[PDB]
Amino acid sequence: SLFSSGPYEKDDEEADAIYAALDKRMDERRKERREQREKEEIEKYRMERPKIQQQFSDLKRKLAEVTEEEWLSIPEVGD
Amino acid sequence: DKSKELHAIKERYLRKFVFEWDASEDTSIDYNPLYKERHQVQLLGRGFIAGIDLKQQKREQSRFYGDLMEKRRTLEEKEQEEARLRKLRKKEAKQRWDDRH
Amino acid sequence: KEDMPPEHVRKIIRDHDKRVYLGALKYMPHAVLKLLENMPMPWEQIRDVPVLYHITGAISFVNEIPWVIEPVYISQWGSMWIMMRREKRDRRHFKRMRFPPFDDEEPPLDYADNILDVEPLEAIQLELDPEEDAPVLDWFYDHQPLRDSRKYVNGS
Amino acid sequence: VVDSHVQYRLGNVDAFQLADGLQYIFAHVGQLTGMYRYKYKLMRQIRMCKDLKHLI
RNA sequence: ACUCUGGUUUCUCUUCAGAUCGCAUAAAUCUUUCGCACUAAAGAUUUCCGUGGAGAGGAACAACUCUGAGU
Repeated sequence: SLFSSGPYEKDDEEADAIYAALDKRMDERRKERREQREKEEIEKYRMERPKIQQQFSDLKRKLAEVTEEEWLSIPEVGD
Repeated sequence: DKSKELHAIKERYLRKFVFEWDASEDTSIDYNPLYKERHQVQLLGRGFIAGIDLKQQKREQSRFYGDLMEKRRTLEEKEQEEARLRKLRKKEAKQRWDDRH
Repeated sequence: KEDMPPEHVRKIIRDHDKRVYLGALKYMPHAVLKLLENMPMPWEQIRDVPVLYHITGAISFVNEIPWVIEPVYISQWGSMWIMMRREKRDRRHFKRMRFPPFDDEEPPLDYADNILDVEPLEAIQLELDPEEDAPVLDWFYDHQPLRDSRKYVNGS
Repeated sequence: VVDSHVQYRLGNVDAFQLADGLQYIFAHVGQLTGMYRYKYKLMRQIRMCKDLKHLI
């Protein structure tokens, strides 16, 4: 932002609140339908778009079951 | 034309901000004469296209409707038409009378 | 929320914590579009319009919309075309502006000083003969032709 | 455009001259505005304005 | 010919609208398409440009010309 976030004040808070309220009011025309459609699309994409984290999420959840002896006896891969 | 017509029959059987659209991208190059020189929309000798100069549009008329009008109208109708044309010419002259330098 | 005379807005513009001004500046393109839409037609000499003068004064948007009766606008356009053809065929020594305005770096001219005083020249209003233009003699030229005729138009 | 309107209302040029100036400031204005480089997509609108100018 | 709920204008809000919502016409993103995409098409999405429907509230001046209705 070209305007530094530093120089704010209570009048700045009031002006920002008024501007944000106006923007939100002017953005609520198709906001409900757009939000519902986007949520449905995200749910659909969740079927074919697993995060790398999600990929190993099931394994990583069960992986914590290894005990301290199990988590310390892991041999070096050189042998 | 003729060779172009035969070639067309055979064919049917088998960065840079360009400002002005070049004439290469234009259409309406038709080999056939019937679809190239077509009779214009002569509105029964009483109308013409829009925008173009009314005097120029009426001057370049086909005169086909005018011949029928002058060979079919009655003598009294001809006199009334002559009076109307005289009135129109007088109006044009009055317009021409207001032009000076 | 009663209105105010434009003189106050003009004085504020000539006179004017940068919070309020910066916050409301986010809608300049809407004001530009409104100004483009509400430009005067050739048939009109001066077209007074209502605007929304911001308290900070960063952007003033013309609240009005250019709603015009279709046949009246078509007639105005046809009369303008006829008058333009006549002027072109008559005033062959036509010197179009065909150049940017002289303010390359000059300050913007004060609309109060150099624009609110000189009476503008006559616009392109084709002559109206009362023999055939009588029913539309007064209704032919106006900023809003039927802004008051209840019988002819819906109203304001 | 606003300055051309002001000049029309300042008595610098005639109303017909103002209409000609507006026609110039709208048609064949891509050279004057130079907005094609900023957004290449506007070149379609510029070509449409050029075609409208040619027809008119 | 008796009477009667029934005035329009205008401002604001909410909600719905795939009807040419608009006899007008843009923008952006993704997707597929041959490139090697202002100069290009297709499918979708989204925001503007501004509408119609209905409801609700408000202030201006018409009170029954009108029409529907109660003869």
